[PDB]
Amino acid sequence: GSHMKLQFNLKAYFKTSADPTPAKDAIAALFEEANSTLLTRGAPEGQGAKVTEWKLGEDRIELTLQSGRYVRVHDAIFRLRKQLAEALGKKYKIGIRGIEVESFIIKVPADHELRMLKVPYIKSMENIEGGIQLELEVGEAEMKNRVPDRILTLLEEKIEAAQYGAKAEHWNLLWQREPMEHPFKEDPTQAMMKEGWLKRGSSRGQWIHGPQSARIFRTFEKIVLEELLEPLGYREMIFPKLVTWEVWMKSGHAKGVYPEIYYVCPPQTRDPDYWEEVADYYKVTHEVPTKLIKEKIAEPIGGMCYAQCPPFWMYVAGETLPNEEIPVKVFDRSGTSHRYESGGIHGIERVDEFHRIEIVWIGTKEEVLKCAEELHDRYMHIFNDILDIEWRKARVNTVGTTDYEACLPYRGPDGEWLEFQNVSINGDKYPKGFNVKLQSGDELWSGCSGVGLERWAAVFLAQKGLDPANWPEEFRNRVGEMPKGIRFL
Amino acid sequence: SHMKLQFNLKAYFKKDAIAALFEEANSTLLTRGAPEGQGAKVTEWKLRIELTLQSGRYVRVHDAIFRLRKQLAEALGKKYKIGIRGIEVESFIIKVPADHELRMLKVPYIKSMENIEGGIQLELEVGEAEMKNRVPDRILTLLEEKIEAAQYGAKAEHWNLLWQREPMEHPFKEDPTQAMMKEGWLKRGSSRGQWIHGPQSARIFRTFEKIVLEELLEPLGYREMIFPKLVTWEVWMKSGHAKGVYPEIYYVCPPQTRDPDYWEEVADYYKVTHEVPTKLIKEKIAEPIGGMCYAQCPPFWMYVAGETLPNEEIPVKVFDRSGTSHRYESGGIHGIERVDEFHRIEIVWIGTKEEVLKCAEELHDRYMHIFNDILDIEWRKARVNTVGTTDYEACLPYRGPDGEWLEFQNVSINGDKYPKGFNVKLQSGDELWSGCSGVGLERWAAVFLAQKGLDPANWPEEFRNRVGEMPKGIRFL
Ligand SMILES: Nc1ncnc2c1ncn2[C@@H]1O[C@H](COP(=O)(O)OP(=O)(O)OP(=O)(O)O)[C@@H](O)[C@H]1O
Ligand SMILES: Nc1ncnc2c1ncn2[C@@H]1O[C@H](COP(=O)(O)OP(=O)(O)OP(=O)(O)O)[C@@H](O)[C@H]1O
Ligand SMILES: [Cl-]
Ligand SMILES: [Cl-]
Ligand SMILES: [Mg+2]
Ligand SMILES: [Mg+2]
Ligand SMILES: [Zn+2]
Ligand SMILES: [Zn+2]
Repeated sequence: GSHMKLQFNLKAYFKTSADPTPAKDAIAALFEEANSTLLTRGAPEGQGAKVTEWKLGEDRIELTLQSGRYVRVHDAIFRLRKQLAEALGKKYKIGIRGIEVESFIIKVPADHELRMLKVPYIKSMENIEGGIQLELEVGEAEMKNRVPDRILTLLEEKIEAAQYGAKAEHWNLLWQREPMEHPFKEDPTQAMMKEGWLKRGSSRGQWIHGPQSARIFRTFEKIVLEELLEPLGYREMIFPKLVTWEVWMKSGHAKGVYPEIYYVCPPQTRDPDYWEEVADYYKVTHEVPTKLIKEKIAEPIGGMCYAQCPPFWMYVAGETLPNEEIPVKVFDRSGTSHRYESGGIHGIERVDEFHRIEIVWIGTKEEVLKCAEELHDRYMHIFNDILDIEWRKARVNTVGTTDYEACLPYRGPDGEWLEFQNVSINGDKYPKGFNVKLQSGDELWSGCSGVGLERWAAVFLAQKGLDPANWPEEFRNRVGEMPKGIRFL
Repeated sequence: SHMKLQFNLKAYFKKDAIAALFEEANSTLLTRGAPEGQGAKVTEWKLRIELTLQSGRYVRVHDAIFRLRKQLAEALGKKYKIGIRGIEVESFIIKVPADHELRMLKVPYIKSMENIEGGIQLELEVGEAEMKNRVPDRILTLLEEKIEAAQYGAKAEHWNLLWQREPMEHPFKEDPTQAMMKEGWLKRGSSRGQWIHGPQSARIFRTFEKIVLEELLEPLGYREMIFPKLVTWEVWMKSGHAKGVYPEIYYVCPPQTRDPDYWEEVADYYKVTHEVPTKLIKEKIAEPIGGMCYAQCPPFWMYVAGETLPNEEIPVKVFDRSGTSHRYESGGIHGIERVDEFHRIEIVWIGTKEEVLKCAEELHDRYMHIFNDILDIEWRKARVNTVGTTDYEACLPYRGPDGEWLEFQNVSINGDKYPKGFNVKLQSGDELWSGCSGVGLERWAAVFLAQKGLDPANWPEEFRNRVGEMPKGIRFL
């Protein structure tokens, strides 16, 4: 780690209506008092902002302002603006207009070099002793909007990622089941195809489930409702599946979800005449003109459901919950989630279109941890007593994700286990993101948990096979009489 | 005006024996197929052996050049040691009769289009491979369909009443969507025509679903499946939706790559400005691969595509209720009666013509029982030979005495459309037909709640028993 000081350097001048040369005695007096009083507020001892030099023009008052991480220059300059206005407006009869930036320099500690990228408002970048120096192309509007703080946070993220969070996974085992005998060793996806349970859909990593596979999905759903959601007092809601930029901005997904989303674009207009060229092209060529269509669709409005819970938060956005209403415990099972997974075909263990029950809870810190614990107890009961599967759980501070993993015997003794279930304590992230308050003024937390039916199927069928005679009695009772598939010649 | 359909072509293949060949061709060879001597004929002869042929409707000019491809290969093959490589076109012009001055259109393989005296003249950019693939045939057909539209084609949808329930007293008069918003049943989602359903509204949705399952799907022996929701061009081409569904689709584009370096510029832009760069994102996404679920049943048909069903397997009777349908609706602001994202149970059956018709009647019987006995709504049905759609309509009191009724349910007989489009055959060789019927939960809710209100005390006994105790919503300060 580099110990170099985080430092902000600002060279700027204030716009004046006329030339305030005579008011020099008052101007110099306020700057010295600012350095000992005003610019010190909100900073630890001797870490306040400093005006290092000052000079005058015939319509401008310039300064060089310096700061560390506290009372930053883009914050301190507006403090000096409001003081200089009141001190010179009443007696000296002179008005201060806008702020003009001449140079904005941030110095940030870093161990390694960074490849410079196209980032808005960053003029140039250069390596210096102990870190990185940024030159900013920023005016007063951008300073008021706190652009420098966002640029700093971005560079700090890039610095951390280049050195620290490089390990693919850091993994912490919490609980593991006693190993079981595994007499079934087929890839469940291949067995399901051979025995007429399902077929590949037209789209990438997409499946069509025949009656046999659908029955399995429905039984897992029934188990989650009856063994978890009902006894724990969860209430069904319907969350939207088309997710807008607004939602992902508030959830934080707009910070990097881009490589994995299926994007959605509305038509630019519903006017048939606008689309006639597309229809005509297809009727003549028997080909869909995708290049033309891309020109005729609007810019993306967002994408298809990715994490499932974010669009729910528009229901509580901007609202205050009464203390009587928490914990809010809800779930949704109203449709499909879409993710652009890695290249290479997979089985149902890794699809581009999946079906998940998303479980969401909101309350105080303690109510959220308690709710998480309730969920873990119910999941353990399900996996041990009903599905009777071999499994473990691992934790990827109480904020974070607990992952459930299970072995797939077709992958061999040294095969990688499959993540099939998770429980996430999200802290204040979502309440803060969507501006959801609690009546008592206590901090609101939330958690979520997603049951991916494909992953449960991949695990259960990999371990138990497709023959009901060899399934746990408790699972068999819930399935009922298996339906027949559609037989082909 | 009234012109005669005319084909005109100038091309070459890349002296005494060839001279008598074209005198015979205009009287013997290029005459067969024409009823009253309308066959193809050459007017300009040039020796690269250039031709200029003319034709009407029958014995078309593009077919005429391959007849001479046969004759010149025989009359010069062993005779003068000549072997033709191919044909290249210098000119192709079609003159089509038309009523009115027809709008300017961009169409593939059409170089230029213009209005003339009798109708429309149009030049083509076609080679030999293009006229082998019948491009001029498809261009002609398209333009004729537009000419008939400019002469007759007007905006109309058929209607013929079959059954209407006797008028009922309608004590509840609120727009159910407004009442629902007022009483905390639901809220608008971020997206256009999109709703988030609170526990009270979700309960209603799940009650209708329960009724359909228990009163209709189970007794009739329907088996649940899961149909894909992301629909590709392949599916819509086979289903016929690729002919004109474009104005209503929510298009889906994958990223051009998963490479995070490729997306860094987008993420960095957002982190600094707090504005997602939608213009840049559009350049970085691929061309659309299709769109979100529109009719719901088309993606199922990939399950049976190319297959032959044993006669023991029919009728095939399946349903799906695994997700959302998306549609870009016209007008502006609507309630839940007309949304861009809805939830439907799609019911599909496949069998012989007779079984498909039988299955439809079975469904009509169950819907009638549901709407009369359980929901107790005021409703009607109307037909829109055996192939077609039966629409169920219901009055919404808030719309007034003269209010237009709401379509809330349909049963469609699709004929052989889907088996043909997806190449599904029966073992016995008898024609497969199919039908489908979609239960829209939003629509059922708009009808039921506009007629019965939001207070469970005013709901029919049969509905209240299936609902159970209504959940409370989430209350805000
Ligand atoms: N591609 C997928 N196919 C099927 N189910 C999925 C997929 N991605 C996620 N899920 C389901 O959603 C749940 C929550 O999503 P999450 O983002 O935690 O998955 P993940 O951590 O990316 O798992 P993995 O890394 O194994 O894909 C998962 O536990 C899983 O059940
Ligand atoms: N905008 C909408 N909002 C809510 N529900 C809708 C909407 N559009 C359609 N539905 C539901 O879907 C059902 C069928 O719709 P439609 O008549 O368009 O047939 P389709 O099969 O979806 O389309 P197509 O006939 O092109 O195959 C309707 O009866 C209604 O229940
Ligand atoms: Cl999402
Ligand atoms: Cl569809
Ligand atoms: Mg994933
Ligand atoms: Mg996880
Ligand atoms: Zn979540
Ligand atoms: Zn349909």
